[PDB]
Amino acid sequence: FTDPRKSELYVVEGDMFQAILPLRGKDRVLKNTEVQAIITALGTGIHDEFDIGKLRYHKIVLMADADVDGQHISTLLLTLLFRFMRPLIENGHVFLAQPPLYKLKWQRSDPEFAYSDRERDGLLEAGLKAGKKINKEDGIQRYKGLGEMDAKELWETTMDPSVRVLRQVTLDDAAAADELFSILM
Amino acid sequence: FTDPRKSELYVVEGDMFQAILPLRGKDRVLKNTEVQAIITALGTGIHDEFDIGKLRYHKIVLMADADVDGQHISTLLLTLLFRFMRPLIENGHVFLAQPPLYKLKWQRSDPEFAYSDRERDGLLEAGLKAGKKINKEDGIQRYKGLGEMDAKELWETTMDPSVRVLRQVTLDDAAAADELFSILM
Repeated sequence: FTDPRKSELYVVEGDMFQAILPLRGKDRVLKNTEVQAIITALGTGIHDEFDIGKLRYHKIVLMADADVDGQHISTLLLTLLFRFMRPLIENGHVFLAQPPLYKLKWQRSDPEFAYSDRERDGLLEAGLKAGKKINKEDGIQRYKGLGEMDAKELWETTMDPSVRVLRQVTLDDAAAADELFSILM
Repeated sequence: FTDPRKSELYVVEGDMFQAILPLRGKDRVLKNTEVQAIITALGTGIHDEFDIGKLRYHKIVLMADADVDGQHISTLLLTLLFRFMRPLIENGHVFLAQPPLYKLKWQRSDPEFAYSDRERDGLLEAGLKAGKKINKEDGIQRYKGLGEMDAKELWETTMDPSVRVLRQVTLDDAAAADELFSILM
């Protein structure tokens, strides 16, 4: 069930087998217990001892808010991977999970989630023109932050491989993270 | 969201913030990357360096099949905790999650799950006598194993703090695990 090439490690930056590990907003970070856990859990070793052979997770999905802070941890973790386990990025293992930004509370249909303003307006338009009703004042929840949503509206919405919205991290993507980290010094 | 006293570490023995880490069926185990990850992730250190102060998870829930193997890993992990991090057990942090054993596929009502034969017969009886219909041949799924069920029928069913069925591990409970491990040698 939890075989290496059939499992994923999610890194929920707070502050199908899917493992979940947290990382909170905080270069001796390699000694932060949460980082060591994420690093240990990947099983590939680090720096010169990096061994793609011992990777235990097919996918490494990073989950945070692209609306808060500056992903100071999504840019902090990314740099860590880039200059300690870069092959994980190069071979396309790293990813970003976009949490839902909206919950359309249809009056009598299972709610729907939109991950972009555009998807909202279209889903609203689709639902309405399709005979679905929705309260005009508190019908559309604007998730400020993440996690503060609801377990299962966090699962069905971001862990569900079908409905989830994933965007792979490219070496270019990781390079910027590294620069921004450097510049934030 | 993921604060130490408000988060849990689930250990899914394969082969509210909830982190998930796997452990597969396999005393130098402390060098097994999955064990080191679980051990690192708890952040308390081990043996003489054990520090309840640095525990990062309020609850440590172990999830496996009480119908397969002999929880050779649930008895292996338990012993590890008992003789390397015993205070985690003593202070009532360890737990066992019982996966559902049955899925009552009601004809037109959200399915129901039973964790014991008794709960099955009663739910069936309740649903029927309540005007709900169910196919007599393939209406009641008998989960052989776990995980092979369905993501969200694994979540809503075992991660959901409301509906989940947890049973705390007592020092007595852990002592047996230790003996059985010893005897299995």
